[PDB]
Amino acid sequence: KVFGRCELAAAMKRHGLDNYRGYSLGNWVCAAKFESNFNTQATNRNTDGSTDYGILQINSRWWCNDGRTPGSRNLCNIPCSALLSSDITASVNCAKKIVSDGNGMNAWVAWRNRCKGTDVQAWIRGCRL
Ligand SMILES: [Cl-]
Ligand SMILES: [Cl-]
Ligand SMILES: [Cl-]
Repeated sequence: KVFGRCELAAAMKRHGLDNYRGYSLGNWVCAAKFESNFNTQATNRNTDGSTDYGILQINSRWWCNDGRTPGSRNLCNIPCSALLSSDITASVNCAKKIVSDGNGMNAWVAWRNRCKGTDVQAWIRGCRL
């Protein structure tokens, strides 16, 4: 599913991501924009052999099981395929664990490089929320 910008903002808020660990909704929408362009089916293969999955490009090295990332963990206790669903519940619940892991949203390199320090409220501007 490719979400609309406001549609995704609303879904993230519904699932309790708004201001989670102090990160406003615009931060999460911005991260999703640059990780996946709002496409739940996004996948990307990393140089280390792990894969990133879903709207927030959650990585199989630590967070989910895909059966093909040697020496990896599955800390969210989910198949990586669950992160590709039109229903963002699994992605949101896993993101909550990731952002609580110590480095906040810096876990998402694209958030650090493209969202951090910017006017992230622009991402939810105009949205009925
Ligand atoms: Cl915001
Ligand atoms: Cl594996
Ligand atoms: Cl980047």
